[PDB]
Amino acid sequence: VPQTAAWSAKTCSVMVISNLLCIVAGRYVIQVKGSGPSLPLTGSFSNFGLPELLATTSLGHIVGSGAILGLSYVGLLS
Amino acid sequence: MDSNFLKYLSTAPVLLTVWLSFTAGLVIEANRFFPDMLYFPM
Amino acid sequence: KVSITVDKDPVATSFEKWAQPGHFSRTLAKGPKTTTWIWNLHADAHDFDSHTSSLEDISRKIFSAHFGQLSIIFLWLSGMYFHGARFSNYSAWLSNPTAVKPSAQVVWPIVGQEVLNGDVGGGFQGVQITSGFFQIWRASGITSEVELYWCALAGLLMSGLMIFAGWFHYHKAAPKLEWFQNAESMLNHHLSGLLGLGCLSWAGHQIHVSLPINKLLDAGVAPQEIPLPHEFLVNRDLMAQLYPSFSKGLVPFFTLNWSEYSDFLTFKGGLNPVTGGLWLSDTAHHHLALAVLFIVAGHMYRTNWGIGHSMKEILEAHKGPFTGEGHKGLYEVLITSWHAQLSINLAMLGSLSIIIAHHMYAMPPYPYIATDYPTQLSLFTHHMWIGGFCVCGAAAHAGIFMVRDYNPAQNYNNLLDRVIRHRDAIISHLNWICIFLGFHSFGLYIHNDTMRALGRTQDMFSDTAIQLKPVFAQWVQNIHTVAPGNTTPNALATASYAFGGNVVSVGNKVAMMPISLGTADFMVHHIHAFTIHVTVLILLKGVLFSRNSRLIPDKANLGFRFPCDGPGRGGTCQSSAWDSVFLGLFWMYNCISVVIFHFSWKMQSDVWGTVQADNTVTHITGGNFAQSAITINGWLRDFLWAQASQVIQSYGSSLSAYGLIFLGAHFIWAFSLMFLFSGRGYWQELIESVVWAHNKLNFAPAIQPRALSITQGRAVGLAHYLLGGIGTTWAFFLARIISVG
Amino acid sequence: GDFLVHHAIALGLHTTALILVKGALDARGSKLMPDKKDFGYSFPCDGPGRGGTCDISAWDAFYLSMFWMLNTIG
Amino acid sequence: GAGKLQGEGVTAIPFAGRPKTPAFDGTWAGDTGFDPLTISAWLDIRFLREAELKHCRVAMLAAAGAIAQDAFTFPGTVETFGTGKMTALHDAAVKTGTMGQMLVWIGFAEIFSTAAILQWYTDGSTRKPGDFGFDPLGFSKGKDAARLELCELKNGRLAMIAIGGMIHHYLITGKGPLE
Amino acid sequence: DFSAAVPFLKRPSNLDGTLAGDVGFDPLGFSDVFDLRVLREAELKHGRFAMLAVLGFLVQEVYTFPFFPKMAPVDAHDYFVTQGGGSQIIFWISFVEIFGVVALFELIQGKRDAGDFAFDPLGLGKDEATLARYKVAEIKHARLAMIAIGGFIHQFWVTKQTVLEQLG
Ligand code: CLA
Ligand code: CLA
Ligand SMILES: CC1=C(C#C/C(C)=C/C=C/C(C)=C/C=C/C=C(C)/C=C/C=C(C)/C=C/C2=C(C)CCCC2(C)C)C(C)(C)C[C@H](O)C1
Ligand SMILES: CC1=C(C#C/C(C)=C/C=C/C(C)=C/C=C/C=C(C)/C=C/C=C(C)/C=C/C2=C(C)CCCC2(C)C)C(C)(C)C[C@H](O)C1
Ligand SMILES: CC1=C(C/C=C(\C)CCC[C@H](C)CCC[C@H](C)CCCC(C)C)C(=O)c2ccccc2C1=O
Ligand code: SF4
Repeated sequence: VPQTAAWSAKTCSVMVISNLLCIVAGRYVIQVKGSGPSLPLTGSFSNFGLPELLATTSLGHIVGSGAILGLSYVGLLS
Repeated sequence: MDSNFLKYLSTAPVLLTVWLSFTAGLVIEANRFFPDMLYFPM
Repeated sequence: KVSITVDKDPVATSFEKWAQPGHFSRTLAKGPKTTTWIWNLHADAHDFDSHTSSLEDISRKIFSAHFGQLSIIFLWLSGMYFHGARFSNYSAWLSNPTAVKPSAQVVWPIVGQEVLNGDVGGGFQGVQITSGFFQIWRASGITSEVELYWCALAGLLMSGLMIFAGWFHYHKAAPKLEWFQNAESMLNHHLSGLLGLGCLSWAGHQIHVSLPINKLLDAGVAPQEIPLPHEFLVNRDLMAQLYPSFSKGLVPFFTLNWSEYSDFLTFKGGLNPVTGGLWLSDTAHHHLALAVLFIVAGHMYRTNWGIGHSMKEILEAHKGPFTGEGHKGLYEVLITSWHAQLSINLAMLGSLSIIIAHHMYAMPPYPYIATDYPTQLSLFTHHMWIGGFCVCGAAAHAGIFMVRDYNPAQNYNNLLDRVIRHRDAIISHLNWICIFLGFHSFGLYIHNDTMRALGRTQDMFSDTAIQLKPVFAQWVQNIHTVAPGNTTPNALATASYAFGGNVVSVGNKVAMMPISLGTADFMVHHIHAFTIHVTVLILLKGVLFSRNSRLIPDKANLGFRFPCDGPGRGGTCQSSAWDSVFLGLFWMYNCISVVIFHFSWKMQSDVWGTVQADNTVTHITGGNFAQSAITINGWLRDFLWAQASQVIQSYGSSLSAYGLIFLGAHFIWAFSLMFLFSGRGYWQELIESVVWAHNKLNFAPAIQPRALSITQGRAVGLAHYLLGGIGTTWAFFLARIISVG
Repeated sequence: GDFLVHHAIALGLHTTALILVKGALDARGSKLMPDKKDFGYSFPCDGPGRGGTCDISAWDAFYLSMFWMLNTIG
Repeated sequence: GAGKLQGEGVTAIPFAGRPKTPAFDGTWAGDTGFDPLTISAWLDIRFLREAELKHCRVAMLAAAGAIAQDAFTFPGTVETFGTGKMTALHDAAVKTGTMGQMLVWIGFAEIFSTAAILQWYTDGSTRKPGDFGFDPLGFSKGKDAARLELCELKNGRLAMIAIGGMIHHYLITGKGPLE
Repeated sequence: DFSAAVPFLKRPSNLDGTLAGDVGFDPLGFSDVFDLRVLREAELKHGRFAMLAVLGFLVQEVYTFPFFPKMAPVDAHDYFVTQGGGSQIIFWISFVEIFGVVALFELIQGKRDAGDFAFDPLGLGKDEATLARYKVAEIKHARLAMIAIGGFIHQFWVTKQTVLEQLG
């Protein structure tokens, strides 16, 4: 059976980085934006909407779970 | 009762099903109370 | 915008139209001048597309019809559960599943039919059932008739809810066409909600109810002594005895420490040594993973919030140099035609049924289903038939779309147009391949029959002679046998023991053992290929030539279902897509009959049997398939003549019903040939003579009697042919397998 | 058993005779195709008009009796 | 209900500014211009305020109940349930069946709450969010109505965080709210 | 339009207050999809059965006929099922309900008032004022008895004690 390590600073860091990476990528890759306001941010993050934030965080959680499990499998995280 | 519902009940398939179910019940009960009648008793 | 919009009170609930048959149709509302009107009423009852031109009306009718179908299915399920609760031997079967035959039907003692209440076991005599409901309930963790009564109550309540929903959504709040044409939202909700939450709820039920109850049952605890599911739910210590990881809680889940759940979420593989079915602890993990997959898949399409795909964009973007415009127009076709959707969905559902039959036999999923040979055979053949029928219906509704809802203006140089523009190449090549397969699959059997009849047994295509070894299938079997530990490292056993491995035996009887492929298997597989290809030829040829051909340039005007176009051009009989479906249904019957015969003989000769104390297994037929299944005489004698003894010697037993149905199915099959070999003129003239007889007595119906239409005669012939053939096989299979298991 | 098979034979003879006699007597004309003698003995049909006229020939009656004759001799 | 405290003028996050959603017209009470995530642009303000007032009421009642259970225990409970405080008391009352009866009756009330919420969309009810007509003694009947509305929302917001703190303090120290 | 009974719930459209005991209570909207007259007939049949059931429970607890074995009201059900008296009561209730079907059809046709079977043997409802007061009283007592009979039966099942015995 693979190894799944207990919660730790490493797991939290992996999850946070996956979420941030997916947020930035969602900035680059999400073609259509919904119709509403935007979360209070300026510059590149000037049309970041709540649905886009939620979608990017969902994908970030998927990616973080996958990376955590895979790195525990190969033994690197654990 | 609605006359339209009564006409529907008077439609051919409903009447055929009800009449043949009644006939089947008649034969089944006749055979249930007087079974194995291969002949008229004389 | 994906939004809800309905019309309130579009149709008033009243019996006025119940007394006006044919109201839905303009030609039929007038009245029955002839008896053809009666048949037309039923042939056009559910052809909503021919009642009105309103897509909104058609969609509302379809929605409500679906609700009615769901209510009927729920009533069916409630009836099965109630019969299991009241008229069954389920408790005795739980006590001793390997000795008492499952039964949930009892007959009344009227004309001596009480003989059909055979000695199934457990102090109970009824009709042995082959549907697998007992094993379904055992896997679900049901251990009482009270729970089955509650299941029946739930089914009845859901049937009532569904019928009410149908009435409400036709007569009170009917959604609009904009509501119906939400493919993205509907697929999102189906995938995520319906499928994902369904398998998630089932995984929860298995983790909290099925797993511990079945653990104790396999441990040998009495069904009465096993605690109740709510006891398991609220006593985390009791559950933590059977599965020690529940003392850990959900913290591992939310911290991604999922290995803590390996005790009840595992990838063991193989079969449970006690029950002979799949590990319910594997099924729980299977359904949880499927839930995750479906909930993720259901977040792909755009509904209201910008994130997502548009299938129109995807399809229009997928085009290449060999396909011109590619998938352009398909999104519109599929959100404007119910027949195209029905064809796709029927094809997929039938293929799924076939896949399900294969897997459910090789990987018995329920406890004690594998050694219940009648259940296995019955389920396999049943789902094979459902798959074949669904595929033929897919062809029929593809043809209906091509005739009715196909518009060349909207389909220019797209994939559909290009297919129609080279249909001749497709059909000619499929014709050639069908002929080649027919030769090199059946002429091999003929060669063997002639060589065995001439005494040249060394010139045959047999394992003891010229060999045709399915090296590719054997190679795949070897891969799957060696995968555990190598290409599926964290799986303890192979997915199925059919690929190879050790015999699984339950109750001194084989549950699943390796299935070995030789020359006979090569031959039968290539015959399966031949039959599938010929059926495809018939159906695809009809669909492609539905609208026009070199023979009839204007056929869409004649319609999807027309008798002919006259005796001219040499004769234009059966030139419609409907007649293509008719012939393809004949050929589907051929294909599935061969498939189920192959299954029956192969499984009775090389898988199923009783294992002796020597560890050696003696099969029901004992290896006759390897050396007999290579000749048509072998099939006629060693399979049909040999195995028909059980059904022809069933009089005086509880299988006497199977014998009688054998004979009656023969009767109906022969009776079909009267409609299939005949024409309408003869019967119309005979009716003329009979009507003269009636008129001679100063009476005759106001509805003038007419012979069946040409299409209706073909339909009646086909229906009786299929009923007779399938019923003959039904009685034969059930009698044989219930006698020898 | 001989009684029952004899009455089966009676059914077979009578039905074969039915098909053949109907073909012979309706060969010249029926209410569906009242000008059959013009078309002859073994024409294919008269088309899908009038409800459909498949097997409306006396040859078809022969073709249909031959099934029944084979049944009865069987 | 002062436009200076709760109103179109207030801004909780100056670097962002007051949102442009229907919730921040200045008519809805307890408005401090606070919605960084812009949830009120995607969910009905009626639904959100109903949920907020339900949370306010439940958490506020729960906090008062925790303080009461620490100060004074009703006769006949300190023995029947045991001597477990707070969430241990919840477990003991679940075993007693007290919590089960509470849940059944609270669900009976929440069924009618569900009907009230649904009637906003089904039959276009004009019911104010969180308004049930419970003003028996009669306080909303005067000029203090808006003030009372603000006090309700503010005290509920205080109570939610206070009860979170109380429960977590109990989970760590094992002590009740009064420590 | 909010309901008089429930201030925060909108008054059901079909419930206009004309019928007795109508306080605007229909949160689940059965009146919206089903005929209010049929529902009222069901309500009064249920309530009449329940009121007579409550009185029967009490009178059976205190008194039982000399020719019938003495037993708690709930057990008398299973006793009479085998004895055959329950069959007779069921058959005669069914006999009256056959005419109840005709009454229901007439009610749908609008020729009758729900629950109005013209049964005033002692002439106690001759004057209107008293008739309306009596109708409100009947619906109120019907609902209360519907609650109370369930209370009685369930309390017996729990305590295995008749209600009169339990109250002390
Ligand atoms: C750096 C990060 C990281 C690391 C180290 C890993 C490492 C690993 N992941 Mg991965 N993973 C990551 C990120 C990472 N992952 C992320 C971000 C995600 C989210 C998307 C995933 C999601 C993910 C899943 C869902 C799974 C893994 C699995 C695994 C482990 C086994 C995979 C394997 O060898 O399968 C090799 C397998 C094959 C070569 C056979 C594949 C064939 C499958 C069964 C069918 C596909 C056929 C398809 C339908 C048709 C073909 C295409 C057709 C068009 C021709 C491996 C240790 C697997 C695991 O844990 O297994 C125990 C697993 O199931 N990962
Ligand atoms: C999801 C399933 C599905 C749905 C929704 C539809 C829907 C439709 N089909 Mg069908 N169809 C299906 C599956 C489906 N089909 C399958 C699987 C096939 C392949 C066999 C077909 C083949 C097919 C053809 C070839 C045609 C249709 C047509 C139609 C339309 C009208 C049908 C009608 O009026 O029936 C009303 C119902 C009947 C006439 C009853 C038929 C039942 C027969 C008589 C056999 C019943 C036997 C039964 C099982 C009992 C046997 C036991 C015995 C002892 C009594 C309608 C849109 C017609 C159409 O669109 O024409 C323009 C049409 O020509 N369908
Ligand atoms: C009964 C029971 C149990 C239980 C339980 C219970 C009752 C658990 C209750 C838990 C609760 C009420 C938690 C609340 C947490 C509040 C937080 C973290 C607030 C954060 C606010 C922030 C960050 C504000 C930020 C900002 C904002 C927005 C505004 C102002 C600025 C600033 C403050 C900076 C268990 C679980 C023990 C189990 C037992 O078997 C049964
Ligand atoms: C099984 C069986 C039998 C039987 C039987 C029989 C006859 C069983 C009968 C069961 C009955 C009548 C149950 C009634 C339950 C009523 C409830 C829960 C009312 C709740 C009302 C509420 C919450 C009102 C709330 C009220 C509302 C809404 C509005 C006003 C305010 C408020 C107070 C809040 C036997 C005896 C023959 C034995 C045999 O072996 C078979
Ligand atoms: C026998 C036969 C007839 C004559 C058969 C007719 C007219 C059928 C009429 C049968 C009656 C009216 C059906 C009712 C009686 C049945 C015993 C009940 C079963 C049928 C229902 C289930 C629908 C044709 O008209 C015909 C037309 C075209 C091709 C082949 C044939 C054909 O073979
Ligand atoms: S009528 Fe009968 S025979 Fe003549 S063409 Fe049409 S089908 Fe062929």
